[PDB]
Order: sequence, then C-alpha cells, then structure tokens
Amino acid sequence: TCTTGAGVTSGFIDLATYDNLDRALYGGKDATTYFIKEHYPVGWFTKLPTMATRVSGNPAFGQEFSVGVPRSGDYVLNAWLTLKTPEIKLLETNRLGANGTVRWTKNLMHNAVEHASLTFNDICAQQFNTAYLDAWTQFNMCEGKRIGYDNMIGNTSDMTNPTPAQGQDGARTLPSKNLVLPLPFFFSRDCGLALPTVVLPYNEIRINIKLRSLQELLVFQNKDTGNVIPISATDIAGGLADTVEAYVYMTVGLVSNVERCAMAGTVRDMVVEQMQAAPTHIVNPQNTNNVHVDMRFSHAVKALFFMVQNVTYKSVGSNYTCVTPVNGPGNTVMEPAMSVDPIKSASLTYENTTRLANMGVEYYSLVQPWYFSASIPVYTGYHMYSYALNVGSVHPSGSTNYGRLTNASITVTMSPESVVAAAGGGNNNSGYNEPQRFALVVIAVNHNVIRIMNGSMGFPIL
Amino acid sequence: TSGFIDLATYDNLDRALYGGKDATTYFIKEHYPVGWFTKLPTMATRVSGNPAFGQEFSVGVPRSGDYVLNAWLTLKTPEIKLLETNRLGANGTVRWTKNLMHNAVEHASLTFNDICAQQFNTAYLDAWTQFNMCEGKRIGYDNMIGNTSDMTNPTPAQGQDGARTLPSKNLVLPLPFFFSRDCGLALPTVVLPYNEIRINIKLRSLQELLVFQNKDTGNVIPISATDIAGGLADTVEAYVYMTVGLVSNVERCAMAGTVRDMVVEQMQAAPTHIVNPQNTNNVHVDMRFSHAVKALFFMVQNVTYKSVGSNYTCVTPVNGPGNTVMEPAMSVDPIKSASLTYENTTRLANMGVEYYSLVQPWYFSASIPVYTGYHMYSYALNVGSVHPSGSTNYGRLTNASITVTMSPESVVAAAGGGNNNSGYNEPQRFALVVIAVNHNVIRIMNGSMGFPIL
Amino acid sequence: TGAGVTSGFIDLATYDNLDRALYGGKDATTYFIKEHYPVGWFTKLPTMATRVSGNPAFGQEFSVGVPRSGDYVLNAWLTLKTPEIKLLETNRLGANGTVRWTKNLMHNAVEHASLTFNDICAQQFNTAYLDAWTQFNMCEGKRIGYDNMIGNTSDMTNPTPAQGQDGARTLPSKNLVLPLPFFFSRDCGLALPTVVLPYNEIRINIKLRSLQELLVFQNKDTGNVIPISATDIAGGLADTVEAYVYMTVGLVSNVERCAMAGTVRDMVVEQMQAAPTHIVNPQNTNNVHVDMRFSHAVKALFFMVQNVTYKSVGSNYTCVTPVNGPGNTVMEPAMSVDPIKSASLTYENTTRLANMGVEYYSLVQPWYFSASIPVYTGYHMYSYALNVGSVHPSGSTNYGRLTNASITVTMSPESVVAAAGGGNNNSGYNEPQRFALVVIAVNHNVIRIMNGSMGFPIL
Amino acid sequence: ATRVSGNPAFGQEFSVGVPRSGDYVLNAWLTLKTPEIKLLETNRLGANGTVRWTKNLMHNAVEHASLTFNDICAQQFNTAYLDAWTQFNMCEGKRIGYDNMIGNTSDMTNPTPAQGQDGARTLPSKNLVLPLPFFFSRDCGLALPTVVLPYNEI
Amino acid sequence: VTMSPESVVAAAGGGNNNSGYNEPQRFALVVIAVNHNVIRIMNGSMGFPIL
Amino acid sequence: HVRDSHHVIYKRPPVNEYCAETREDNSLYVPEYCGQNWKNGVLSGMGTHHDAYRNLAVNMMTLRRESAVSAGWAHSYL
Repeated sequence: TCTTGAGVTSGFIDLATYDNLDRALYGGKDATTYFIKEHYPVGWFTKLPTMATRVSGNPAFGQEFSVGVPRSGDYVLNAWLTLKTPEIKLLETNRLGANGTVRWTKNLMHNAVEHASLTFNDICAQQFNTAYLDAWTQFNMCEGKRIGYDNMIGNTSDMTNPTPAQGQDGARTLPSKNLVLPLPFFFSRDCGLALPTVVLPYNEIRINIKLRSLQELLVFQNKDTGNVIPISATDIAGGLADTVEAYVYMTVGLVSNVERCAMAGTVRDMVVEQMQAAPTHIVNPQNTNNVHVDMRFSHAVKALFFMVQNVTYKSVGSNYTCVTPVNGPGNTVMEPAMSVDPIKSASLTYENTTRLANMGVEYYSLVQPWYFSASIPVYTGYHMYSYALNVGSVHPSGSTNYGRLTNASITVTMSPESVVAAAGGGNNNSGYNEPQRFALVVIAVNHNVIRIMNGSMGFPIL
Repeated sequence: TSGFIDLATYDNLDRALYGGKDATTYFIKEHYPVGWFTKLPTMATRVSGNPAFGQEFSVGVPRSGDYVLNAWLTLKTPEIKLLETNRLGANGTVRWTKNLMHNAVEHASLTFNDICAQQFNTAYLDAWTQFNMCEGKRIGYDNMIGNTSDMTNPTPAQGQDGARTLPSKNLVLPLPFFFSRDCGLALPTVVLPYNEIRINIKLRSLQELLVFQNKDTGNVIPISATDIAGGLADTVEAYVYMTVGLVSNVERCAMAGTVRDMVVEQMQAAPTHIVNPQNTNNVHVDMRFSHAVKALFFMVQNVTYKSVGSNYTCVTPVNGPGNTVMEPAMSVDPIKSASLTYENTTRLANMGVEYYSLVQPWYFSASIPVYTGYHMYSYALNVGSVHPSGSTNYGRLTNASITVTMSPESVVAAAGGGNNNSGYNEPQRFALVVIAVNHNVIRIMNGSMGFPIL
Repeated sequence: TGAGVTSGFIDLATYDNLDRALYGGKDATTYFIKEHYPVGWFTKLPTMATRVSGNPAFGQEFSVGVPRSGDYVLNAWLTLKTPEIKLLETNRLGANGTVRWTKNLMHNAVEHASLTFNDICAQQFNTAYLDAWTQFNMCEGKRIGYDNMIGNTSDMTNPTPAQGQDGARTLPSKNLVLPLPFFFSRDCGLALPTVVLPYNEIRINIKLRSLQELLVFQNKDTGNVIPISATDIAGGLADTVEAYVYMTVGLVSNVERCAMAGTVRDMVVEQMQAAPTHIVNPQNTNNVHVDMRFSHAVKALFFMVQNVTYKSVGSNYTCVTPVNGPGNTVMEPAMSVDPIKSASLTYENTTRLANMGVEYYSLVQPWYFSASIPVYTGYHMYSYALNVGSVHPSGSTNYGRLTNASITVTMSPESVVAAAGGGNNNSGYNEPQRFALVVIAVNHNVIRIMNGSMGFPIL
Repeated sequence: ATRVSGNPAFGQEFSVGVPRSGDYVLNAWLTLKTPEIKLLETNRLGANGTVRWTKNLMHNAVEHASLTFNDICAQQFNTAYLDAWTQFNMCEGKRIGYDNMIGNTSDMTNPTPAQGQDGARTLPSKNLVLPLPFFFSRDCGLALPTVVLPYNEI
Repeated sequence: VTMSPESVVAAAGGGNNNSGYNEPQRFALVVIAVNHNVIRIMNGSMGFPIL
Repeated sequence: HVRDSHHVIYKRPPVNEYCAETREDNSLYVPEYCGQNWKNGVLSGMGTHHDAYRNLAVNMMTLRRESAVSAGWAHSYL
C-alpha cells in the first residue's frame, strides 16, 4: 500500500528550492532558528491564598464594610469576594397571588456591589461600579472562560428562572449557594503590577465594599401582564435576612531574601489605569430625541464606554435594552418581541470642530470592538470608542488627556422604537405596557502614575 | 508563613531553573516609552462609477494622513416583500443566501496607480474567516455580515401565514489587506506622494443574491423583479471607510527620506475545474503559482444553482418546519482523499480527507472550521503570523499537481431521483477551486513603491 | 458635518507632563514600523510510523518504532477506524435495551501510552491525564474540532434501540484521530534531535482497552448497565482493529546541522506522575486523607473522584451515572453534583491550604492560572505556577527534599446518599455506586543529549 | 528471512526483513501451505453445489506486495502485474513447472461435489511456492549490497 | 477502448443454464505500466537521486 | 559510584559523519578477521541521510525552471 514517491526524500526538492526571495526572507549567520529554545533563569518565589481580615463594619445587605490587606507577605496580586446567597421560598399569601413569580435579577454579581474602592491611609486610588463591571466583562472577556464566569456570577438558568407560588405547578425554590466575583484592580490587571507590602509599612491598605438592599435584588414579576412591583418581607417565607456571609480572599506571594533586600529602600514608579464615571443624565425621548452630555475628565483617557439603561423598575438591573423582560413559557424568562438599543447614532464635539460625525450605532457596536478589543459583546448595547490600539493592554497606547483639552460633549440621537416604547399602551407581555424611562451613563478609562517612596504612596503628577 | 516551608526546599534542579544574579523577576514590569500619535476614522472619496448591484465601482483611498491602517465597506440592504403572484405560487419562499456578505463581492482589488497590487474574492474570504477566526468575535462577525436567522430564514408569500419581511439593515465587512493584517504594516502615505492608491469593488446582480426555494419539491429557480413587491433597485447605497493615524512632526521628519522594505501576503487563485463524478472518481488540477507559497486551501463547491452561494456540500440546503433552512441527512463533504505531486514525485500520499479537515488546522492555525469542506495545507508553523515561516518558492519549481479522489455519496448525489426535500432532487454539478497564500517584498523609495524581485 | 482628518491636530496638541512620562523620548519604539529579522531555512512533512511487533488489537499493547532519518520530530497522532455496531433482537434486555459508545471514545481505549528511549521509559500518560489536560487547556475555537476528532459527536453517544423498535440506526464506522501529547509535541522549540540520536531506538507503546467495556449497554427503563457480549450485536466483537500512527518530521540546512552536531545540549521537559487510585466508601466516613508521593519539581495537581460503579461508562466524574433520556439521547439526571465538597493540603501536620470550598478549585484557580475553565462537573486543580500551559518554568515546589504531604477531601451529602441505592427508575443511582479518588501531578525534568544518546542527569 | 511485523494470516499483512550479516541478495520466494477443504451436505446449495480453488491460486491472495527501503516505497506489484508479466515473459520448458508451483494442477481447480455425491474427492493440502519479481532478482548483475548498506532496513 | 457485441450482450443477463452469464455481468478496465528508474549507492546508504 | 547511560564507544562511527569531512569507510564496511560479524545493529534506521544526497539534489535542480523550455528542441523538432 506504500507509494513510491512518498517519503522523506520528497523534502529534498523543497530544500533545494531556493532563490533571491528565499535567501532574503531566510538564511544568514545571525539568523535565529526554530526547534531550539533559549533558557534563562527566573526568580525563585512561591504563592498561597490567605483570608483577608475584616476591620470596619460587618457584611450585611444594604450596608458597607471594609477589609484590610494582610501583612507579613511581599506582593499581593489577586482579590475576590465570595458570598453565600440566601434561600428564597415564595408564598401563596403574596399580593399578586397566583399571578406572581419571583426570580433573581440578571447578573446577580455586578449587582449588590458598588462603590468598591481601594484606599491607602485616607485617599481613594480607584473605584468601579455595575456599569464599568458590565462593560469590562463584555469587552475584555477571554473565550472559554465565559461559561465558567456565567456559572460563578449567577445567570445559571436557576437563579434567573421565575418560580411560581407553592400552590402552582412550579414549586421550585431558588437555591442557596455561594458565588465568587473577582475584583478588577490595578494589581490584578497584570502580574508585573503588585503592591510592595514589604516596603509599604505603617500605611494601612483597605478595600471598601458597599452592598445593596435585598429588595432591589429580587424581581417580583407578574405572570400575565408582565408588571414589576417591589418585593416585601411578608411576600416570601422565612423573611429577608439582612446579614449575609461574605468573605474576601486574596493571593500573596513570597520572594527570595536577596531579592527582597535588593528591592528594599528604592523608589518605585508604576503605570495604572483608573476610571471616571460622568453623572447620570435622565433622558425624556418624548420631548426631544437628541441629548448632549458634557464630560469633565482629567488624565489620558483610553476609551469611552457608554450605553443607555432602562430604569423603569429599580428591581431589574443590567437591562440596557429598550423593553423590560417578561415571563415566558416553560418558567423561563424570554426576550420580548421587539427590543433594540435606544441609541440610534452618536457623535463627539470639542467646542464645535466636531471630531466624530453622526456615525451609526452599529459602528460602535461592532467595528470598534472588532478592531481594538479582545472580544465582542453578545448583548445589545454597550457602545465603545477607544483612542488606543488595544484596550486590554497594560502598556500605554495612543490616548489624549482631557486636562489640556477644552470642554468636550457627546451627542446621542435616539430611535423611533425608543420613543414609541417611552409611552405605554403595550398589550400584555409586551414589556412596554407601562410607560418607560431611560438613563444615560458614560464611563472613561484613563492612565495614571503611582510613586512609592519612603514607605508612602501618592500621585506625583497630581 | 506556611510558604516558607516551600521556599526552603531548593535542590540542584531548582538551582538550575531559578535563581541567579542575572535572573529576571516577576512583579516588576519594565516600562519603555512608545511613540506619540492619534487616530480617527475618515471618509473615502469616490472617483468613478456609482454604487449599484452587478456593477464595478472604484474608490480612491484618502491620502494626506500619516498612516492608513484599516479598511472596511458598509452597505445598506434593500427591503424584500414576497408577493402572491410569484411563479412558484403558494409553494414558494424567498430568503437571502447564506453568508450574505462575503458574497456580492468578487475580484475585490487593491491597485497602486494603474498596476494591481493584490486582490481577493469570496473563496479566499470564506477560507480565511473559517481558518483564522478567533473566538469571542465569531458572534460579532457572523452577525455583521448577515447570517442572523433573519436574512437567511425562509419567508412565505404575503397571503400565506408567514407575513415576515426581510429587514433592511446595514452591514459591514472588513477588507483583508496587507496593511490591515498587522499594525506594524501600514502604508507610508507621508513617504508616497506620487502613487495613487485605489480600491476596486465589483458587486453581484440581485438575481443570484436571493434564493427562491420551493416549499414542497425543494427546487431553486432564478428570481425576477415582478415576483416581489416594489421590484428590485439596481442602485444600492454603500460607503468605504478606513482608519488614518497621525504621527509626531519630529518622528515623521526623521523617517522621511529613506528606503524601506516590507513583507506582504498576496492571494493567488487557480482557475476553477468542473468536476463530473458520474464519469471519473479522480480529478487533477495543475498549480501555476510563482512566489513563495505559504498555504493552500482547496475545496469542492456545489454549483447547481447560482442563487445559493458558499455551499461546499454535495447536497444543497432545503426548507424545514418552523420556517427554517436545514441540511438533509446526506450532507457531507464530497472530497474523500487528496494528494500532491511535485514533478513526477508525490510529496504527499493519498492521505485521508479528515487530515486536511481537522489535523492540519489543529496544529497550524488559530481555529478549526465548523462547516463541511474547507480543506487546507500549510507549509508554515503559523498561518496567521505575518512573520515569515516555512514556505516553498514555486517560482523555481516545475509543474505541480493536486489529485482529488471523490466519494460515493458525491457520485450518487450527482444523479437525481431523490424524493421531495432531499436536496439532490436534480442532478448536481461540482467545481474544484484552489487558493494559494504566499509572501512578497515591497520596496519604498523615491516616493514610489514597486517589487525589486517581481 | 465634520472636520475630517484635521480633527487629529487638536488631539495631538494636547501634551503635558504625564504624556512626556508615558510617550515621547529620543528612543521610544514607534508602531507602524515592524522590524524584520531572518529565520532558519527548513521544511516539514508527514510520515508513516513503522510497525515493529504484531498488529493493533483491542485489549492488547502494541509498539511502534519512531521513524528516524529526519532532523526533528515535533508531532505525532494516532488514527483508529471504529467498527460497525448493529444491535440485535436476541439481546438479554430485548426491547428494554440500547447500545451506545461510551462518552469520550478517545481518551478511552488509550491507556499507559508511553514513549521510551532505547529501552528506558521516558514518558507515560493515560485517560485521567488526557481528560484533565484537555478540560483545563483547551484553546477556544478548536473545541468543536476536538469534540469531532475524539468522538462525542452526538452520533456515537446517542443510544440506538434494537432493530424491532422505531430506532434502527447503526453507529457509523468513521475513523477518528487522537494527538499524542509528548514533551517534543508541547512546543516547537523542544524537538527531538533525530539526526543527533543515532545510538537509540525510540519506541511508542499503546495499550488498547477491550472492546467489551468500550460499549455501553443501557436498560431503557430502569437505567441499569450490564456488560456487552458478542451475541448482542451482529457480526461479533472483532478483537483486531485497523489503526495507524502518523508523525510529522522536519528537515533543516546542512550548515545548521553541522554547526549543532557534536555538542552537549540541556533540555527542560514536562511529564506526569500518577498516584494509585483509592477506593472510597462514603458510607463509613466522609473524610479521606491520602498521602502524596512525588519525586521532582511538581507544578500542577489534578484531583478527581471517578464513579467506578460500571466499567462500561468512562470519564464519569459525577456522583450519578447518566441514563437514557427522551428523544433517543443521553440525559443527565438532575441530582448529579460532584462528590467533592471540600479539600485541603497538609505539610507534615502544618496546613498550608485550609479547608477551602470545592468551587474554589473548580472555578477560581482555572480562572487565574489557566487558559480555560472546565465545562463539566469535577476537574479540581491546584497549580503552583502562574501559567500551567507555559512551557517556560514558573513557580514550583520540588517534592524530592519535601517530607510527607497529605491531601484531605470531605465529601457531600449527595455523594453519601448516592453511595446507597434506593433510587427510582431513570435516576442513575438505582443501584449502589462506588467511587475512586485519583490524583495526577505534573512536574519538570531535564534531559541531556550527548554522544548521540539521551539521559537524565538530575534523575 | 525472519518476519518482524504481524503474523501470517488471510486478510492481514506481514512485513519480513531481509537477513543481515550477508554480502549480497539476489533472490526471494514465498512458500505457503494450503488448508484442507471438504464440502458438507448441509451447505446452502445442498446437493447442487461444488467447491473448487480459483484459477491461478497463486498470484492471488498476494496483493500490494511491496519492497521498501527504511523510509520509502521502493516498489510494489499485484495480481494483474503478475499475470501479465508471466504471460508475456514466460520461458517455455519452465511453463509447466511454474504452473505446477502456482497451482492449476487439475487437483485444486477441479470442482468437487458434496460428500453425499459420486465425487467424494477432497482437495489436498500441498504447499506452494511463488517467486517475488524484484529488481535484484530480474538479473544476476543487479544485487542488493547488504554489506555496503548498513544504514537501511530492507 | 471500444467494446464488442458479445460483451454488450453478456452484460445483460438472460443466459440459459451453464451459459456462464445467467446473471448480469460487470467489467473493469485495468491498465498497468512498466518503466525505468535509477538508484544510487553512496555513503553506506541508497536512494533515488532523480526521484 | 556514578553512572550515565549515553555510550562507551568513541568516534568509530563518528557522530558528525553526515557532514563533509574525511571518511572512515575502511573499518565498519569490512570485517577485521574471518568469522567477524557485520556491524549494523543500531546504525540501521537512518536512511538517505548525509549531506551528499541533499547537495546532489540541489545540483540537479539548479536551473530546471529556465532550462526546461528548450530541453528536447535539439533532439526532436528536425
């Protein structure tokens, strides 16, 4: 069955094939070769996870608590929050009676977390919130880990699946399990950026986390008409346990004695990325369909993430569409018949001299993520404009600083679907049965420099 | 404190691996300055013709920047409304062809002044986007070029129960060019004042852009203007955009007035070969490529109906319940085996099709195709990498051939006789197409560009 | 409408101390100018693997010699042609019986796959290592390709009833391919110097498992598993199989080969170690502590609990065996959670890692120190290194001078109740279940090439 | 010549290596012993049935017979090539002898009825020999230099 | 190759008993070639230079 | 007290034999005395190696692309 021409000798023809182009692309005394890998020594170290101690307050829904960074280590390069969700048990004595279902809000994590801040002594270094978390997880998500992430932060087709009352066919109870959320910080962004706790003494490091009330975490959805009303303690069995079991873990690493001694007593300069959120602007599309928002930023902005968010019902969150979700067949939430991002076009202006014309929404939706990001969002909304070649790269890229820039504004032109969904009149299970309201949020990511010297931290650029 | 126990363990192997005064360390990232620049999208001036389906129009790229580093085309789809007066009558549905974009584009060329620089077409587009598509952006890609279960889903006539109409939404297609492949490769517009870089795009007629299927017998007939409501518009709305970046004055002054050499990737398409499996089970194709080829993509396309495109399966897709489009059970790649011959000696034996389908993409590509067909062979370790790698210079080679042994299912599909909605209700015709991806060198000097080797 | 390209000048004009610190400078590397350097001239091509003893057969070990006379070997895979399955009406289960290929047909029937230099075994892996590595380091985009190459293509794993029933489909006999993960196949930088090894005979030994266990014979109603027999299916159980081994070789330039000829080279390689499996009975106690004994600088640990109730079913790390579901498809029972509830590591009675939750190992560790996250229950991993997939060394602790260490696992009430029987029909745990703890360790080693041979200096 | 791969069986293949520690190789032949065949009265055709060996028993059951040189297919041949070569390059006088070696003895190719019929003849089990036409066997002047080639496994 | 009337009538069946074509007959054309080559012996090894 | 398993015979079949240098064919191709066996037990397995074949292939190719146009013009067409 062997073939006469087949064999290793057939590669002699390819080896003999050689011309001026071949000797220009390949060859040379100093030309590097594959099949040989150079080996160089690296540092000697080790790592292990440690519980982070609690200092201020106690974990409770609707309250704020602080967690201190443990000492006795050398570098900290990780941080995550674990939380034990309570158990939900709907009752037939609720106000809606039979026509009423309860479920967890979409994206349980990124929710009940806001104003998460890192503080050295008494200064804030950076602070994020739900919109920034959603934008980051939609634009810089490595594939393959998406399933694990959607399993660790909720939306596992169990928390978000509506469950009817105990007197109906669906008697399923929402499970009480634990969920983990990594905290995106400048030290967690890259391995090369870590806090030198060994040379940062007497300067307490705190992480402040504020949770949300339990009322704004459960969506009490009407089975028939798709109307949302706030939840109450008497509606469900057991009650609403304000206190919750939430822990903060982080990874610390130890280095060699000679390396620690060498790095002790030296000035350190680090390049970090922070975020600035413009105040929310309430939009009324009934009056006008064009909205101008002025931005006041300070440092070299990397990208602007913007999206208009449905704010009709405070219970339901992370709904940047134009129509609120409604209950569907099979005790599963279904996307309404019509739902598009309310923004139809956007533009930028620097005291006239419009830099970016009235371009289409699909541009920011697809083209910019396709070219200057590591992923493309799978949900409607989340528009982005990046001044840099790569958003996710820690190394600085093309950017402009708004400190030397004059007043800058962003103009948004809405859509006929948005203006018709703003008013009510929708039939049952249409999502827009009640009048709808929207809000616009703008977030910018900028660069900054942190200097560590003489056991103190600060911003030399100021 | 428990980490000290691990840190204490230090053997000869650990001394060889880690440690040392010159050993690099983590947690300390070295920082180096980068260039100062900015970027912004721009329009593209139109120099000849008008955007119309089935016509060819040319666009001059906007110079007067510093580095053009991108290119894409945006188009506005028309509105489709099926009437009750169609030839198929009640038993008739109209839907956009699979992969609406990557179609209606052939001989898409980038030319300098009056000399062609490179070109591509639908086969190259499909092969590249099926072999070098990173995940995460796959949803965005197959959402921005159609394939959204709305354009491609069948729709009955207006009088029937299905009153759905095909939406008119804009679509975008990145144009794969040598400057768009990598950031490090950009056109030196500041260095090229004399050259007049231009881009030519030829569209396709709406007759073959729309699939007119029969609900019962699963047959395809060409569409006509009178069959649909409002007719068809020859003119279409489309623009071309690209990204232009500006550099600092000192850097551009220092870089101006010098000679530079760049490496680029071109496309070479061998002429298609009509295949009749009813007579012979073997098909030979001669390859006449010149430059140092890096990869070869060969595939067999069913060409029974001009409306359906990008179908590399022995059986055409048919209708399906719920107003969907589905492939029948007998839907597999027609190629059974392939081999290559270099001037009377076989470099590769008659090795199986599954090799080219899976093993080669697994080792020498960034992705594996999710559809049937798409057979490839790469002479380089990494196809997606722009840096030169393993390749063979076909210029110094004599005639080379590729032999494909077909499959019994392809043979039986070539004959009709299938029942309703079987796909092969009519005799089937196939065409073998081979595309080659190679390297080249472009020299920039005296405010002009050319090929020193050619 | 807009100012066009002129809008970039007002942006370029913005420049302050921060921009001087980040951008600018007389030595800043600019983009849009990619420096080009030459690379070595070479070529590559596939090749057969020569057969040296007998023919491949199920349940037997066969050896294949590595084809020499090349310059480097950096790729090897095995092609196996599956047989044809045709259930009959004379089976014991009769109407209430279905036959289907086991989950992960590949990674099964390939155990103790070993690479030996001369007559010294250099590497050896098996099903647990293959499954863990594939689940933890599967690059996305190739997932569909892998689940089409190695089986589980919704055709082998779909149950087919007997001929008299409505479902009379036959399992297609399509060839499958399995790459062999070896030290030379890990990266192109590490390639076997075939031309430099004239005094060695490199062999690869593959042990194919018996065909009887490769087929799952499932009761339609009660969800019970019984071994298959030659009388169940038509034709019979063919012990002999038609399989080959393919390899990829490369050729380099004469100047390079002569320059690198006659010199001593040190290489860093990766291989696995497997601790013996331990049968676990959660009825008596829910806490199990197992000693760990490994030799070299370990880098990664994968610990799992495998349901070993039936030999036919493989790669079942859940606590409940899968059962036949509606639509002639395998359906995962609702009550199926990984038996591991908590785990910890102990160093000579000094707890290095506390009694953390199972979700930690399941999700947090892969999220931070891996390129992928498992999509199935089980697959618990702890890595001493920042990046598991990186061939370059990272954080690792050697067990050579480390004293006795232990791993403690605490099971779950679901596992406790699944160990006992009492399950109803189509519940998976109708019969009592049995569990086996398995641990795999991945470490580093050094191989020296000198005088036309190979050896381990560190050992 | 010692065998190195597989075992001799119908439907499978085996590889036999050329013996080493020699100086030249100039011949090659393969010997095989035929089994015993005896028709049974309970066959499918009953009484209306006969069994016989196919014409030219040898040159059959030897297909894709190949010679390889340590990495490459040196050459190969099969039934059609053997038949054509022996019909077009037969030295008369040896024709009867070669036919006898390959079969065609009117004892294996003559059909035999079942044991219940008048013809109770059973096909005998006599070993047969087939030369292997190779380039080193075509002429005496062309031989394989085993001593000169120590880097190949023929 | 041009066929023959005997071949085209033997392809169809209908032959009586012991005629040898009771069932329909099918045929396959086989073509083989005999050629030349050159082998080289050097450096304790052999191969085909022209290939 | 120490052991390695590389090899013990030095340079009789020199490792660098595939390059271009002086040859050693006078020893391993002929037995030293009558009764001595043949020296091919592990060396066999590396076929068509040595740079001579590669150089011969390069020399044969050299200019085939430019020389194939004429070829038989001086032999066939009158």
